[PDB]
Amino acid sequence: ARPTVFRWTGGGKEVYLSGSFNNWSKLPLTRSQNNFVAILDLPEGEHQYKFFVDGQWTHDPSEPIVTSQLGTVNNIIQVKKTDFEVFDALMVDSQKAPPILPPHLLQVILNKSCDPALLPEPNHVMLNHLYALSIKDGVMVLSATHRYKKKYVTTLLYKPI
Amino acid sequence: SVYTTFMKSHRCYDLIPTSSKLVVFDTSLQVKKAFFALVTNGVRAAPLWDSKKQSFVGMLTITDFINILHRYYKSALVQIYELEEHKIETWREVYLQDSFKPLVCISPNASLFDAVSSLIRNKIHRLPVIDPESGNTLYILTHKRILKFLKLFITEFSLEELQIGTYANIAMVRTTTPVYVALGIFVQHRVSALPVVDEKGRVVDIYSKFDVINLAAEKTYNNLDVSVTKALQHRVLKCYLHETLEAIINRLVEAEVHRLVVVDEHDVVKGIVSLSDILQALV
Amino acid sequence: GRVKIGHYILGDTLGVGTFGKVKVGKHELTGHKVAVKILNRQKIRSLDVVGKIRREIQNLKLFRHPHIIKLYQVISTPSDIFMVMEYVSGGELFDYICKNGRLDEKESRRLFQQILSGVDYCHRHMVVHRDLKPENVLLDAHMNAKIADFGLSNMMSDGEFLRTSCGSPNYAAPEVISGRLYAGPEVDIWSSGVILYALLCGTLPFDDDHVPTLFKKICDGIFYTPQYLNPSVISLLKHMLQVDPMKRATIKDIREHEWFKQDLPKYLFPEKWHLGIRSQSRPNDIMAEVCRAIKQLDYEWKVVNPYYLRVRRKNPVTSTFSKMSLQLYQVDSRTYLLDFRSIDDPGSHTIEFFEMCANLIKILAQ
Ligand SMILES: COc1nc(N(C)C)ccc1-c1cc2c(C(=O)O[C@@H]3O[C@H](C(=O)O)[C@@H](O)[C@H](O)[C@H]3O)c[nH]c2cc1Cl
Ligand SMILES: Nc1ncnc2c1ncn2[C@@H]1O[C@H](COP(=O)(O)OP(=O)(O)O)[C@@H](O)[C@H]1O
Ligand SMILES: Nc1ncnc2c1ncn2[C@@H]1O[C@H](COP(=O)(O)O)[C@@H](O)[C@H]1O
Ligand SMILES: Nc1ncnc2c1ncn2[C@@H]1O[C@H](COP(=O)(O)O)[C@@H](O)[C@H]1O
Ligand SMILES: [Cl-]
Ligand SMILES: [Cl-]
Ligand SMILES: [Cl-]
Ligand SMILES: [Cl-]
Repeated sequence: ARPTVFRWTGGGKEVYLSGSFNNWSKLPLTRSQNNFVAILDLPEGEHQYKFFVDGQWTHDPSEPIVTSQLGTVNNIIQVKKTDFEVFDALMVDSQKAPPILPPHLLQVILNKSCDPALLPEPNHVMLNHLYALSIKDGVMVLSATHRYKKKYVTTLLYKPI
Repeated sequence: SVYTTFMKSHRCYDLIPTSSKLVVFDTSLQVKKAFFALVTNGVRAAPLWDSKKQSFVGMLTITDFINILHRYYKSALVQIYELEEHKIETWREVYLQDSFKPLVCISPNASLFDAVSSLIRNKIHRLPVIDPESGNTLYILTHKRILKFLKLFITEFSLEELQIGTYANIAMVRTTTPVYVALGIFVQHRVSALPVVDEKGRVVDIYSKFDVINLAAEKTYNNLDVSVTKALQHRVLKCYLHETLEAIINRLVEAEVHRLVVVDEHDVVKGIVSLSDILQALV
Repeated sequence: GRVKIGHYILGDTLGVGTFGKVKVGKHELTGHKVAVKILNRQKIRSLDVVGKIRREIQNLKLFRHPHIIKLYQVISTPSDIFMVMEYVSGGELFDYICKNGRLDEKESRRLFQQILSGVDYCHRHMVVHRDLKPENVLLDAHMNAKIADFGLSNMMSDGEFLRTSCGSPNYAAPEVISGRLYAGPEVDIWSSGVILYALLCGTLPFDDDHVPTLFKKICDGIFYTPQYLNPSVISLLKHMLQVDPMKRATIKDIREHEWFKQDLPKYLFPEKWHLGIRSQSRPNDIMAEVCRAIKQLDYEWKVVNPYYLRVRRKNPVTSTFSKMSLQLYQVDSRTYLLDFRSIDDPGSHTIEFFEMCANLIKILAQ
């Protein structure tokens, strides 16, 4: 049902994949370079598998194993629902001196006839940054440009100190 | 009902410009500094932020300046001591004593019809557009702007006959009328502009609430003894009753004025048609 | 015994991308050819790029431009992630320029318009494809440009800059080779300028075996203009290859340029303040001064870099949390300024931010 990648990372003249999912029949793996692969649809559940690398039976030591009552050592695979969906798989996967001032922040829209209510369109980079006027007569003037949806608003607050 | 439905559809956000400037005053700010800031920033109205209340309490406009000036003026020989040393809250406590008024505002998502009705319902010209999710004031909706967008849709898709506006008990001033007297009329009548009349009933000029900021700008507010004409020396569209409402709306936006004066065949005042009335009729 | 993903049979490796091999895929029934980028889940988490890939997939899935490689689907397996994309036969634009010489004015102009149309589409969608080179510009059967490696791309976020020096030194902007902060689009314009030079000349404007002299040449902005070059394009190359990002061309400046405008197809385009407070003290003294003042106001915080602070405040009225970011930058060889940035989440958020700043400014220098 869900596609599963089976990759053997080693050398070999002939490599086969035996598993519970194919009644332990020897399936041949195609080689690119030092990797032997096969992608196959698997029913979400528990599956045991082994490799037949050049006349010898083995498991991938880096992959999870299962030792049996009879001493058989096969690799094990738990096919999850989260493994099949991109963003579910990516969510589960995630578990000096000061910088020089960018010249962009020195480019104000307040300083740069027409309407005084209207201002030029700002560069995204200078949005949410606080700008201020020199405290003249014990009153501070603070300003910042913010965007509401597709429009921008430069609010300036006249606040005493 | 044709234009009425159009307003009930379009959101307030559609009228907010791409890049706007908003001036906000903290109530603790000295009121003289506040009016001078309106002038320097080129803004006609500015919302007020109460630091202790952590919310927008109201708005400072030119009416506030007209109210302080008339209420507290003594003469050109004495300073308007209060205007000089009074905070916005100190004055708003006096101005709105027992008669208290809360903040009237609109959401950007709310319709144009919701905003037009809210202007007439509360008897206001400046409406702040506040986003509820952020609590931030974005734009200040004016009659001039709403009637501008509706004029674009009117083009793409008589005055005596329809009878729109106030034509009786009109508040007017003479050429010689002092500024202080005019300010008093603006207070008692609660009107945006006073038409300047000659020796005879004929209209020569118009002194508006706007022309009062020139006193703040030129720092000439301490002398209100000067005539209305003397004050208007720092810088007149008339319509008749035999003109169509669509042509009256067209003439208004073509010059971008807040009202048209109804003059007779001999240039004498008969009534007034304001942007408040046009938008009331189209609701 | 054929390797299959989707219904496409995986074949020859086209190349090795930013985070994995890219192999051809030919459909079982139709014979339709696709390019498949193989991302090993365990390898992408090793060089912690799980977030980078998540974003890369998110962007490329909603893009649709005739000169940007389409990402058809992402097939996920327990072991690996398979990105199925559109295949182009023409291969690298670089190899084309190698085999055949420089492209003629008409040919170069056509291809440049197509490349820039895509670079624009990216920027319009707040995506800046760093590492823009002829090696990453693929050609189809009909000689159409196709932008392809979005491995080193990044998002353009309101109020933030990028630091990562990404592309090939020859195509990298001076600020990128200087490891300085950038907005994003300007560094793509520089790269596009180099691509334009490569198209017209068949060589690189900035190239030297001696790496230090190459880096000097880039930062000096001096490059050779062969005699065959039309002064109007020399004009455009001069505007695009400006060492000063503020003096450098924008897509609009290019769109308006007379050389670019020529034969341009319709289908391509759809038409007394101061920053913060500056203190001449030692950088760490400023950091001690701010921290002692932030706690004095009873504000919470988290120290990111030794010059980056993520501060929070509890509103005594609205009972809402208001957060801002503080960053110290170096202005002169003598002065340093502290920058205040509001971070997006009752009363006004914007005004609450001003009051937060104002308080700290009152207890500080210039
Ligand atoms: C034999 O494999 C294949 N053959 C195919 N054909 C056409 C016969 C088709 C697809 C694959 C394939 C390859 C890989 C893969 C891979 O090649 O990884 C590399 O492994 C190398 C190594 O371990 O030596 C490192 O050097 C190096 O960086 C690293 O990309 C990772 N996950 C994969 C999943 C599949 Cl389905
Ligand atoms: N949103 C508001 N809430 C409460 N009062 C307001 C609001 N906006 C303005 N005011 C008040 O309305 C009165 C009249 O103002 P206004 O009509 O806006 O004057 P102007 O003609 O200069 O635009 C003033 O006293 C002002 O304080
Ligand atoms: N000079 C005036 N005299 C009487 N009413 C007026 C005058 N000017 C405006 N009005 C009325 O006041 C209301 C609000 O208009 P306005 O304040 O001019 O925007 C409307 O009903 C107008 O008709
Ligand atoms: N009916 C009118 N005709 C001509 N100018 C007018 C009229 N009403 C107001 N004004 C002018 O409009 C300005 C006042 O602005 P406002 O109150 O915004 O309309 C002044 O310059 C007045 O002279
Ligand atoms: Cl490669
Ligand atoms: Cl083939
Ligand atoms: Cl093709
Ligand atoms: Cl080349």
